[PDB]
Amino acid sequence: GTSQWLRKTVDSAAVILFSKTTCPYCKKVKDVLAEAKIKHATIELDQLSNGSAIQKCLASFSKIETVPQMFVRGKFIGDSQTVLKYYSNDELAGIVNESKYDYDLIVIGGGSGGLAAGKEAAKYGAKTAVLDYVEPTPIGTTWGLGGTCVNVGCIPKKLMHQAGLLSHALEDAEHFGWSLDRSKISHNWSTMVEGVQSHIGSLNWGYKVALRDNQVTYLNAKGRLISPHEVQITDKNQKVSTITGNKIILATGERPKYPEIPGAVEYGITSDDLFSLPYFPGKTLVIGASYVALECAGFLASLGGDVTVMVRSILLRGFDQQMAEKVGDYMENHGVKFAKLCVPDEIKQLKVVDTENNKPGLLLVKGHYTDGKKFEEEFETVIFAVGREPQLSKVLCETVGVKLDKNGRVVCTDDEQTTVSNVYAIGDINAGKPQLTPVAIQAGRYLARRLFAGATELTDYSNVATTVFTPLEYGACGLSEEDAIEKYGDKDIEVYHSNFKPLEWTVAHREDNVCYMKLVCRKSDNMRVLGLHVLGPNAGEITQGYAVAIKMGATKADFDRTIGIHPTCSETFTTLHVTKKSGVSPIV
Amino acid sequence: GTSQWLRKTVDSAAVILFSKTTCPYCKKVKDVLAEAKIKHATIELDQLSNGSAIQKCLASFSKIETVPQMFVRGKFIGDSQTVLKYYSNDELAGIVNESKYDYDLIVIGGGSGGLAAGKEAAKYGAKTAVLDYVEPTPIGTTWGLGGTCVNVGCIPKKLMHQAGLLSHALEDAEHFGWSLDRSKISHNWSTMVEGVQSHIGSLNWGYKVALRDNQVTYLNAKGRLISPHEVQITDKNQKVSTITGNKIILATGERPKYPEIPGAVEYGITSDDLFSLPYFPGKTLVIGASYVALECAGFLASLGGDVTVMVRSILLRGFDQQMAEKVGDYMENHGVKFAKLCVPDEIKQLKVVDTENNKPGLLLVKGHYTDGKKFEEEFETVIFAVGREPQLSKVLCETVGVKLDKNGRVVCTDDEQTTVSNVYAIGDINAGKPQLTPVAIQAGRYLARRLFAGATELTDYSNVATTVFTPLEYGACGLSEEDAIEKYGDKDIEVYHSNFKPLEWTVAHREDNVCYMKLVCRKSDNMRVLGLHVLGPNAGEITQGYAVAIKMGATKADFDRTIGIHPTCSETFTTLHVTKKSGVSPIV
Ligand SMILES: Cc1cc2nc3c(=O)[nH]c(=O)nc-3n(C[C@H](O)[C@H](O)[C@H](O)COP(=O)(O)OP(=O)(O)OC[C@H]3O[C@@H](n4cnc5c(N)ncnc54)[C@H](O)[C@@H]3O)c2cc1C
Ligand SMILES: Cc1cc2nc3c(=O)[nH]c(=O)nc-3n(C[C@H](O)[C@H](O)[C@H](O)COP(=O)(O)OP(=O)(O)OC[C@H]3O[C@@H](n4cnc5c(N)ncnc54)[C@H](O)[C@@H]3O)c2cc1C
Ligand SMILES: Nc1cccc2nsnc12
Ligand SMILES: Nc1cccc2nsnc12
Ligand SMILES: [Ca+2]
Ligand SMILES: [Ca+2]
Repeated sequence: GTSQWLRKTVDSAAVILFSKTTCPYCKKVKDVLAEAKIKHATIELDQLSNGSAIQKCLASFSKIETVPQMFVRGKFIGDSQTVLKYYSNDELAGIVNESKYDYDLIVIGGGSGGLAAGKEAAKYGAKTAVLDYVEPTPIGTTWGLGGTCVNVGCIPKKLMHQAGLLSHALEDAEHFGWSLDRSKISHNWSTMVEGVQSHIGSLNWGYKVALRDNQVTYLNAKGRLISPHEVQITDKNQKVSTITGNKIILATGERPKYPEIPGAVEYGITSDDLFSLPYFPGKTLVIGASYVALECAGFLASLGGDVTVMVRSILLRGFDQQMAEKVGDYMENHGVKFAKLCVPDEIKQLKVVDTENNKPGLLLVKGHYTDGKKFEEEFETVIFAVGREPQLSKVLCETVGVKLDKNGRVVCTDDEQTTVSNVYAIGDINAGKPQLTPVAIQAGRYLARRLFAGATELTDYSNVATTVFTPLEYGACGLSEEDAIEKYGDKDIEVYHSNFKPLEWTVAHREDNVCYMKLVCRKSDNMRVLGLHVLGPNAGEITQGYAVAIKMGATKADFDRTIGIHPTCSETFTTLHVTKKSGVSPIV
Repeated sequence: GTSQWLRKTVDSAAVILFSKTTCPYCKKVKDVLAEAKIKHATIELDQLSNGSAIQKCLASFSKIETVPQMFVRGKFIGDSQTVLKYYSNDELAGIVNESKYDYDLIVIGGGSGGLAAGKEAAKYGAKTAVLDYVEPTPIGTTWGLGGTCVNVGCIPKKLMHQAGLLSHALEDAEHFGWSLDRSKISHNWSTMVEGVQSHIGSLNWGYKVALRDNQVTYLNAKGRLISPHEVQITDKNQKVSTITGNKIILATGERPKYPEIPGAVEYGITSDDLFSLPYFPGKTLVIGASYVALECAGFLASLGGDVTVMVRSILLRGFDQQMAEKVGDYMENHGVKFAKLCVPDEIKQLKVVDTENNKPGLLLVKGHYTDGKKFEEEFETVIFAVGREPQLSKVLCETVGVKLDKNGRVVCTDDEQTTVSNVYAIGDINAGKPQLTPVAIQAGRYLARRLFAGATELTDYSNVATTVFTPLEYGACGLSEEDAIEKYGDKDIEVYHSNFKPLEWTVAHREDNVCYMKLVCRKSDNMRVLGLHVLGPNAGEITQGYAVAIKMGATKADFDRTIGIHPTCSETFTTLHVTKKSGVSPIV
């Protein structure tokens, strides 16, 4: 197995140095390369269990078993002497720059995963190009470098969430003694958007600067893979050209879906438009029930908006449905209206958006409930959050041979490789993976290390924790209760649960027995924690640390013998004792 | 070893039933006892690895090997038949109530640990009495049932912390778009104290109700242990009497120390007085540098007070000193003044406290710096936070034989047993243990299970996580960096660290590169995480979950292969890569 790994490492690395820590000639090579600003991977064989066997198999490539050994793009360059020879003769730059391709790596997509991968690859000497282009939304919205999370996802989403949370902080401030009349305080949408967009701009810029500092080429151009190693780029000026790369990383992400009803594209918006909307949405209808729909509905309501969510069937399909209902119940009790069991039929325009005064238009939404009653109501803004989809036909020529699944996502091995061996896919377009920013980052960085630094560490996609930033946040790690029962049988599942009340909520006169947490455990596996679920403030901060313990195979006993930090919400996980089987009430 | 455990279990349990799940006569006994409202412990032998050997050793007590077997206070009562005989003959109440002592358990101290222990003991049929008395502070401050945390510690402390945090929420609200002028908002101390004291009152009451519902006798009387089994109680009316108990739990906690300088007792206050103070402290001097001192100084400043902390030498002695300095630096940059290397010499009174208008007095504090310069400044309130101490001479007659250490704390075995075999100590008075509310609760509950339900689980006092609720919170679990280097040598310690910025702080224009986290790891033990440290918002929520993973022996690799939740502060722990050895800057 070692021989197989070395052959792949040598073929793939752009510039790699085989060396040892306790080695003088190696350090001489290292310091030379550093002075010439030649980045490279390094593998200290003395720090590997199979080092000596690798040092021996190396001779199959270099005809020698000594260190240091320096390779460039699959070719042995030389020992200490031959490198200094190339250096003193000022032939070294041309040697390390010699390639069949323009780049060692072309990243198509400048998002969470693509930027992470490209940055990490350049760290090890890979000549890297990052392509990013943002196809405007139907109304013309566009944005800068960074992807969905940075521009029209997590970042603006959580900042607007924060602005909504401050609403309740303003309410709580009175009970804690602050001379404040919440009822005389209003929110200015455009002031918030200005600050949100200023921060996004600082990220767009920080990314450009980061790529320049790491000698990464950034091209604001639409990329199209026409052969395994050839990418066709169209720039702002419609100019077409071709660049070649050894490895290709597809990281193009997804975009929001629209329902196929009249008026939807013309008069509605999506999350892509919401976070830079130059006017307050006003009375808003959110169509959909995903975490995007509920998060957006949630903070609009907390900002004082008249918000309605049109729900076709259930909330947060794919999430623990007990928790989903508690999420929705909280929102419905805190200003969010729900048109349940209802779908839209058409969007009719009543007022055009006022560009000059920054005011929304006005729309008539027609729909129908399952009970046959008609839905007809006026809204100033209609937001569709009915899923997202890849658009790889715009990126992949069918002739290249990259296998897509029925949903249009890329079918990959557990090392992100597509059916074209030099082409990989990371992030949301990777079929079957959790569609989250830290997953894409870890996938891209770990892939870059395997390609160009000889690493073997794969990304672990199991038990990836999540948090839905609804008005009351919901964090989760592992299986939902229903999936655990499905997988192992009701008799083999024990569920410990408890309501709780944040100490912060007491003086503030907020609700008993609404915040809630549960551990879904497997009786036959020493009460292994299969899933953790918490509804309450700062649920992301609560949940994160437990994800490490679950990764390690935490049991209920592991939670119990850990001591709580008091007063916190998270400590309740260390004293859970009421089981669902017992029928005892979880209230406190 | 089994025989030893059974002998202790039988001797100690008040009412215990040996049984099996798949047993008909057992359920008959259970249902009888339930109807008669006789609480008891139960041990299903079919759910123990050593069950059959226990069922056999049982005959050494009962002369039989069958189930069910019912014991009362060390005496076999009978099988199914003999119980129903006692029941039908209405002799069963007198049997289970038969004892040499008035109580199976007398808890001296109605605090975190004592109430937890007493409640859990009654759950298994132990006739329990909880004694609580609150010796007034020098100025006459007193409070109700619950202990230090409930009345004059964590609970009011964190609520006032929350009131201080709301100050910055009010500041942040503007940048997030809220039509709010922070500069025109003031804080009303007495309104906050009213709400804080209302919540404490609901806890005082909830505890009384809980003890009544569990048939626990609550005595508001000063307890004094005069012999192993005899407690002398003095009530409000100075009436003296004696009650006897089989097991005794000492849970009397500590009280604040005063420095031996003129004016300190007469004119200063402590935390015991702060949280019900009927007047705003005004310009305040906090003398001390513990987490109490900094927490109290912190929230007073955030409420707009003119606050000074007089620090003799370093901050937070016993905590990681890198983190302590970052804590202090943040406070000094956010309105807290520090009189460094300074001690007090005397407190002179300039104004008496105004009882009628609720206004503080006025004090002249005289002291001196290490450089010889005199300290002389006027303060309206002077708070001493210079440590806490037990007062067991007021509780333990020297003749009983309970060994105390030099500091006056009880020297205990790892099962909380004192040098008097029926007397145990939990909580802050237990020498050498972390002085925290969840430790006392876990100790008391687990002890109660060992005494009266045959449990063997001990409390694990290692790697207990902490959080200091200073204006910028500091959570920690495990070793400080300096202690790890002391214990294993600098060469065997790797420290990964990073600054970070909460997303919430970006639009709010708060500080880059102030929040900070580090993992202190042991190179030779697979990079085992010896200590985790985080300075930032919600640090208690962040830290808790990682305490489980550290309990399980988390390595750095365990943190790395876990995926982050984005956007959170806690996710930064899953991507740490800068080491201290590397000299690379931790900034972002
Ligand atoms: C409202 C919303 C909120 C979200 N909140 C969270 C959250 O809180 N936490 C979390 O973990 N995840 C969240 N997500 C998901 C997160 O944004 C994605 O998982 C993440 O962006 C995926 O990164 P990626 O690299 O796979 O794709 P992307 O980030 O979308 O990057 C793809 C980039 O490639 C561009 N591109 C497309 N085609 C081409 C082409 N031919 N040539 C060049 N460039 C091209 C795209 O325009 C884009 O710029 C949210 C998503 C949405 C819509
Ligand atoms: C300002 C302050 C803030 C704190 N914040 C935190 C925090 O955030 N998180 C945390 O985990 N810990 C915190 N602590 C520590 C926490 O309060 C203690 O660890 C906890 O109270 C210990 O519980 P205990 O049972 O050992 O003692 P206690 O809670 O103090 O209970 C002892 C009870 O017994 C009474 N008593 C004494 N003598 C007698 C007698 N002869 N007869 C009858 N009754 C008697 C006492 O008056 C008292 O009511 C804080 C402490 C202080 C002073
Ligand atoms: N529990 C709930 C609240 C609001 C809308 C819903 N659709 S399904 N379940 C719901
Ligand atoms: N870093 C610090 C800030 C304020 C007071 C201090 N005493 S010691 N170190 C300190
Ligand atoms: Ca616990
Ligand atoms: Ca990670």
